Amino acid sequence: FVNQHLCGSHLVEALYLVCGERGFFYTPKA
Amino acid sequence: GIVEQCCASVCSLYQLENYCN
Ligand SMILES: [Zn+2]
Repeated sequence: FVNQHLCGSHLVEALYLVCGERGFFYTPKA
Repeated sequence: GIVEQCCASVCSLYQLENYCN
């Protein structure tokens, strides 16, 4: 997998890919 | 949070997976 800063929509797309059927939570205030 | 871990810094795949449901 890439080893780099993942931000904004790129971070969300990475989560979508990695998490697969599990889905994910994007909570940037956390 | 994820922004601090993965955007401001860099996340491994394992670290990204902490944000899966
Ligand atoms: Zn971009």
